[PDB]
Amino acid sequence: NQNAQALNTLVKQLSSNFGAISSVLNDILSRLDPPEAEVQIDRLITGR
Amino acid sequence: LYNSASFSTFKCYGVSPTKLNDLCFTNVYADSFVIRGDEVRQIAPGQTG
Amino acid sequence: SFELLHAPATVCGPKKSTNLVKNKCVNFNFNGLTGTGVLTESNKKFLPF
Amino acid sequence: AYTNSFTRGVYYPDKVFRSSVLHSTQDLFLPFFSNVTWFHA
Ligand SMILES: *[C@@H]1O[C@H](CO)[C@@H](O)[C@H](O)[C@H]1NC(C)=O
Repeated sequence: NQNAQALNTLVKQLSSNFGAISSVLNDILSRLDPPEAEVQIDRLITGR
Repeated sequence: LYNSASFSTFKCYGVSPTKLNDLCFTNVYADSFVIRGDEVRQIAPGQTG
Repeated sequence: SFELLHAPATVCGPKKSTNLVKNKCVNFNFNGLTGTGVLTESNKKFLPF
Repeated sequence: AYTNSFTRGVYYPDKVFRSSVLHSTQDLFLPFFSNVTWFHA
């Protein structure tokens, strides 16, 4: 049960933004220029 | 619109203008008005004038 | 002004669609919804909205 | 004129289809066992 709970928390953490506009970085990359996309991507990477 | 080469300012905020043709949106608004030249910069978020 | 909300997209980026291939590892973007995977006919039911 | 609303008045807060989950969402709903009117006509 402990292993399952930890793994479920880890997988749920992929649904957060950590301050970026969107949780999924596919959308970030699909509607932003790389110089401006990298700003969001940095926050998302730190959060993960 | 991007390649019209006749628009003084075209800056986008949420998106990238070059990638804009590839997106897909729920709905879009369109406002139109006439202003002078020295307050176009006032049309921006977090701006006072 | 654009927006990203839960209702299905109405005004969308104009570019030619294609066919769809199943049971293959392909890249796709369903009217904005972009991803990569194996497209397979499903057995679940969707409320028609 | 004043009847009690039982466990009733809940809608689908979104469209993302889900099955066999226990999804939680904060939105506007009828509180369970609320004091509702009985306008008679
Ligand atoms: C609903 O409101 C009325 C207002 O007078 C009150 O008399 C009644 O007791 C309330 N219902 C319940 C279940 O308390």
